Amino acid sequence: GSSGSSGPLPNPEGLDSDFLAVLSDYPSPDISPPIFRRGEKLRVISDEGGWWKAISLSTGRESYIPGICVARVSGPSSG
Repeated sequence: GSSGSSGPLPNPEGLDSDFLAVLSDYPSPDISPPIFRRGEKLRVISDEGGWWKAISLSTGRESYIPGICVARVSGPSSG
């Protein structure tokens, strides 16, 4: 039972990160299981040319998907 200790949050609590909304679940159900279902929001972890790394704020799965498969989110509407 790891004891450890609770410290400060990782979030930059100042600079917002780039989010990418899954335009279409990927990969396809014919090649592999989709790590980020459509409509799912993901946080931009790293940018590598046309392909970047992101993680789902719902499941917390780290995977690499093509920007085309996702959409650069700007912000909410109802608040």
